[PDB]
Amino acid sequence: HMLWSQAMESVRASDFDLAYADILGSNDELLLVRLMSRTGPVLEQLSDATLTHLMGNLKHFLQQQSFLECVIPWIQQVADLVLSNGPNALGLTGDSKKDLVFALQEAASMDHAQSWMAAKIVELAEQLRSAWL
Repeated sequence: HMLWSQAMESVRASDFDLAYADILGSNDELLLVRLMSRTGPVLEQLSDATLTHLMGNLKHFLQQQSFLECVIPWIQQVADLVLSNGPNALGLTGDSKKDLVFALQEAASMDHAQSWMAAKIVELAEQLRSAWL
């Protein structure tokens, strides 16, 4: 729990960027999902480098159908921020933008245990495609 305590210290200091950079830098999947569940979605409080690193993780979780109940509020925040602040709200690269939409599209066809999940994924895929593609 050493990394956990360190992350919680940064979280208490409202330094989400450092909590995420440290946890992401560890490549420990459990810690990342725990962190994500403990903090809000806090995409607005991350640097562009931290954000990019985190987005690769979210893309991977979509491709693997993992933790989607914990993950999908993060993609909701991507779409919320884009609607309210414009397409470059998160200043992601054009490739990351395209990859996230593609990963959402692919996740839409998976057999989800949650009856509402595929519809939520399709709605988000369509909002982000509209805003970016």
